[PDB]
This record gives sequence, structure tokens and C-alpha cells, in this order.
Amino acid sequence: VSQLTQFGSTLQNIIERQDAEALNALLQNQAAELILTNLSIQDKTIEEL
Amino acid sequence: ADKISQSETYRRRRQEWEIQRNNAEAELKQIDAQLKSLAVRREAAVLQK
Repeated sequence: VSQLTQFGSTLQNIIERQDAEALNALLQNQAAELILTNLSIQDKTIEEL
Repeated sequence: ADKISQSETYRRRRQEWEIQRNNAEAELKQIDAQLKSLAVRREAAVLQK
């Protein structure tokens, strides 16, 4: 049983790291997609000048 | 002689109407480009939205 509890603690640590890394990967996709509109705005500011 | 002086007075007045008409035409022309710049700015705010 104490061996099982040890597998359960390793498993919980894996659970936490998996989803912290899925959020970490998600944020970079959101940042990459948010950048394109800023590029369009800056280019069109040039046309304003 | 007063006939000639009146003639030249009307001619100088007409030249001043060239100064005024050309000034108005130039101001009108620059306003259109101001509108073009604000159209770019307005659709830039749309892209920011």
C-alpha cells in the first residue's frame, strides 16, 4: 500500500505538470496570433503618416 | 485719367480674387487629404477593436 501511495504522489505530480505545460504552450499560441493584428496596425499607421 | 485708374483698380481687384480663389482651392484640396488620413486612422481603430 505505501508503494501504491508513492505511485499516487508521482501521478499527481505528473497531472499538475502536464496541465501547467498545456497552459504554457497555449499562451504562446495566443501571443503568436495576437501579434499579427499589431503588425497590421503598425503598417497602417505608416500609411496614415 | 480717372477712367484708366478705375480700370486698373478693377484689374487689381480681380488679381486679388485670384489670390483668394487659389487660397480657397488649396485649402479645399488639403482638406480631402486630411479626410484620407482620418479614414486610415478610423479603420485603424476598427482593427484595434
